[PDB]
Amino acid sequence: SSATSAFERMENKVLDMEATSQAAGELAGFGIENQFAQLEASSGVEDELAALK
Amino acid sequence: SSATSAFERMENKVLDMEATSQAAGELAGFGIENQFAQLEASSGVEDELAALK
Amino acid sequence: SSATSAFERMENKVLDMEATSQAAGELAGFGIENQFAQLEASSGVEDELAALK
Amino acid sequence: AQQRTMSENLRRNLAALEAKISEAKTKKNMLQARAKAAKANAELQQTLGGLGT
Amino acid sequence: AQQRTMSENLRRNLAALEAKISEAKTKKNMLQARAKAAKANAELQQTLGGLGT
Amino acid sequence: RTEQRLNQDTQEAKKWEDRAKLALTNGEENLAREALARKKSLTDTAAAYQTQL
Amino acid sequence: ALFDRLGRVVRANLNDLVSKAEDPEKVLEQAVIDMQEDLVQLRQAVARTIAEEKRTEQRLNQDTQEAKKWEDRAKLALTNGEENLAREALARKKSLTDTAAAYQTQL
Amino acid sequence: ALFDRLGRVVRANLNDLVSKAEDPEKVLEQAVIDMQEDLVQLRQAVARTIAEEK
Amino acid sequence: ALFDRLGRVVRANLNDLVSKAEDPEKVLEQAVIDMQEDLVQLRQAVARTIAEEK
Amino acid sequence: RTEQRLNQDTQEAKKWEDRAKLALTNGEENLAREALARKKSLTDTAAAYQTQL
Repeated sequence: SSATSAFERMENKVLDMEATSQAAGELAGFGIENQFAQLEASSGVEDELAALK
Repeated sequence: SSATSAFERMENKVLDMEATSQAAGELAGFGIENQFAQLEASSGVEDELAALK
Repeated sequence: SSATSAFERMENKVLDMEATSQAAGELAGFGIENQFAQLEASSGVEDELAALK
Repeated sequence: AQQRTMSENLRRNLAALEAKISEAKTKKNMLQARAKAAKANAELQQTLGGLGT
Repeated sequence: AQQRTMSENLRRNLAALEAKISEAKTKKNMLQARAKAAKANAELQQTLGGLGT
Repeated sequence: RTEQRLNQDTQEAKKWEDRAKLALTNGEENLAREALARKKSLTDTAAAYQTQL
Repeated sequence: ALFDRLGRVVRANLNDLVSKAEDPEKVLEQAVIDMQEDLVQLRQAVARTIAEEKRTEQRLNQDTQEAKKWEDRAKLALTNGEENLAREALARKKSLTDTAAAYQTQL
Repeated sequence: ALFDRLGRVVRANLNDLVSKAEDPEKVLEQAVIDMQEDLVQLRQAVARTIAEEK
Repeated sequence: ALFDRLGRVVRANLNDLVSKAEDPEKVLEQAVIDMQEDLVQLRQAVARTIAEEK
Repeated sequence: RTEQRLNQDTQEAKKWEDRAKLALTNGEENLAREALARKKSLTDTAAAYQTQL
């Protein structure tokens, strides 16, 4: 019932919430890396096009 | 209990309806294909006439 | 009961409606190609008449 | 390591359920189509026949 | 650095969610138009068809 | 009244043939067959009317 | 079946009684109304089954192009050195290939 | 089956009775109105389809 | 187990009855609203994260 | 009314005819074809009115 313990309790609850969100998403259909890689590489070639011109 | 065994029954009940319907067709006599094949051939004679014109 | 599922449900219902309309028409007396071919060819010869003149 | 080993099975467990759901979604649509198709044949057969009564 | 790392997970996923909602919103509009088209078409096939008294 | 109906079928049959000829000239072979099948149907209908007359 | 015979007379007389009310210029005209009603219902049923055949055709093609989009990422990832991402993409492509097959057969 | 035949017989006469009560000028005109009403709705749909297109 | 099956059977029909009562234009639009409402809250969180960052 | 409609249409088909010759001469083929589709339609409708007259 102390502030230190009270603080610690609320903090861990929140960290489990952040995970809850990550997990809940993974199962649902998430990731967002696939596209990111394609955009990164393509953006690469854009820099190349910018340098050419 | 109710579950992957509710489906069981329903899928069977649908299949029984299809099976009964097919049997009814056999037992009444099939006029369908008798009309159809003869109709198509009848047209096929007239393809030559249409082509010639 | 989710938006994604709710959305998907209403979408498929509509696609079956679009088909419902196409089918309902086919049986009723539809097609509208017969005339279209004749108009396309005839419109061809019109372009020819336009080019001549 | 203990949690991660349990977690591997939990990921595999969920995916196995999703596979059954994948089967079920396809089965549903076909069972709806089959039931409707079967009825039209039965309706036609009664319309074709009837007997002296 | 932690703040930037966590705000970077959030901005990426915000960007992903934004696009996915917007896909749905633009589909919502055209799907309504599609629905109206189907509704009008069916009514017309019925009215125009002679398969009625 | 039978005499009115009868003649119509005779000219409707011609309109189908005309499309059958065009379609075969163009390369639209599928459309030609449907037209010929319908023409044969009108020919039977007219015959039946003539006899009835 | 002496009782059955008495009930038979009741049936026979009822059939006759009804056939008195059968007119020679009305029942025929109706018998042909009913047939139009039979036809309309059937058409609608046929159309609603043709509808799902087309609907399956829509779903089917999508899977075929979705499978390509996964491969494209698999190629990129392998070119870059992102080997982990490539496998997940290939596994998903194989899943879509099966889904499309199932749809084609269903079609 | 005689009962069902009785019902059909009754419905038939009723079909004729109301058929007799129609007059062509009115029913024929009324049919065209129906075709027009339906068309207007089909057009609206063409209206939305075009607006989303734009 | 027959009792539980009875309940499932009742719930099924009720699921259909209310499904039948929906109309696509309304439900589809209503879904987009929900997605929008949710997004606004997710943004707010991005708002705080940024402010603490500053 | 039939007389006016028949002629009230023809003359319009003509204007479309002139428009088609200008569209062709100026360099507008796709425009000319459209006007000709419009001409052609008024022409087909005009025959229908002629017989009806």
